[PDB]
Amino acid sequence: EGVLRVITRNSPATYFQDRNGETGFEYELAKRFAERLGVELKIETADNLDDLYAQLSREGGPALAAAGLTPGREDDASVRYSHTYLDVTPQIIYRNGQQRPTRPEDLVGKRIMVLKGSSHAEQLAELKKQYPELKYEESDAVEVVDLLRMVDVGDIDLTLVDSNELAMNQVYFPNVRVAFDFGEARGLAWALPGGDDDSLMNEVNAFLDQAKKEGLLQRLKDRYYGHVDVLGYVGAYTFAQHLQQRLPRYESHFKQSGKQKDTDWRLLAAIGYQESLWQPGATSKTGVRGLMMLTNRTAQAMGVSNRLDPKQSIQGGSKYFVQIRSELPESIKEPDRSWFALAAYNIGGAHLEDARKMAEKEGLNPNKWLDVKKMLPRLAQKQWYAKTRYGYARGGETVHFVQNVRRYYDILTWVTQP
Ligand SMILES: C[C@H](NC(=O)[C@@H](C)O)C(=O)N[C@H](CCC(=O)NC(CCCC[NH3+])C(=O)N[C@H](C)C(N)=O)C(=O)O
Repeated sequence: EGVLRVITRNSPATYFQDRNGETGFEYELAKRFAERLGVELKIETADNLDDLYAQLSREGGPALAAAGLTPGREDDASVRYSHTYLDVTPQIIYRNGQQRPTRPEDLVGKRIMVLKGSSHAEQLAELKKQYPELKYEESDAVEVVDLLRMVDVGDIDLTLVDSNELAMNQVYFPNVRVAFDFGEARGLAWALPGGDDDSLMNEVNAFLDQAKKEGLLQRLKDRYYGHVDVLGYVGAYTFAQHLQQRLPRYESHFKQSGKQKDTDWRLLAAIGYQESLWQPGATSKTGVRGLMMLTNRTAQAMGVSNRLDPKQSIQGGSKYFVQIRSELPESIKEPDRSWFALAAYNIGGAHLEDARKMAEKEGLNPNKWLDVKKMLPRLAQKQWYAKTRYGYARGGETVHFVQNVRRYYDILTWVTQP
């Protein structure tokens, strides 16, 4: 009897696969709960919001939905909502360099898009009784990340989303901006079907209450909010510079790992630079640490017993990069093979293989970096990642990682001639 089925959205704010496996706010909260129940967690992902509620309410479907949901009516007993675990405020979003709307009326005449079946579509439905001139579009083939992208690039003028979605994604869409809060703050909650037995619901709320206080929720809220992921290019002045101040402390370790693994030490050093700017005490709330930013797991798998030791960190991250490169399909030849190895280092081999399958179906060459790097940002677009085996990944940040490591590599190559 020991298997909790939880239905969710495949999206960065809820549940997704990265290079280490499953992750996401909802995914963890649901995992720390199935642990507290002594059962196996089975994640199931819905096609869109209507379908989530449909699967929740058909027999015999999933136990609960954990998916950043805004509770509906309390006197509707068909669906029942847990206590709230996170507070958000819906926000109108516009693009920088356009007329910032200041109040609900200003939405008339703009192109507006929201997820179909959402809290946020209902808010506009309501607003449209008060202003029949309002027009807006609804879609099941987008996620909140698509909407922000569409605003960012100017394919639509405005959207409406929860503020936590904005905290999560803002950094990856430089052109987007809050126009105004549009509704009162409210708390998200898990959704269970109604309703005759309260066994589960009572356990859910005991958990969500214990997780606040005990800090668990604020723990999570901070790991994921505002977080950067892949560092920006620092420019020639700063690299300058760290070449002078930092590299000489570590060059010998890069050179020795280079010999040991029969590979260009300058590319190892470039990775290290993108990962930590050559700082052996660097860390993230995401659980990587050291000069090459290894996870505990990857560190153990590579013989690394102290992640804060530069020589060990450099030895293990390099081993990891080189093994990833060796495991790629034989049809990928150098120099592309190294660029694919960097892409997998960041996004994981599974997402990378989906991008290669996608490229093929597009009539492109799946052994060429210039082709597959065109596919990678589509893994952030629902229309595309829903047709893939591993779903969403922030593929545009993978591309940025590879480009940045190649820029540092090219400079290092230049100052190390002839
Ligand atoms: C906590 C977690 N996300 C986070 O980033 C963490 C860091 O805070 C989360 O649960 N997020 C969801 C994200 C996406 C979302 O906006 N989902 C919708 C659908 C999007 C509609 C926008 N056009 C919703 O709010 N509510 C559903 C529709 C509902 N009321 O049933 C949420 O805030 O909701």
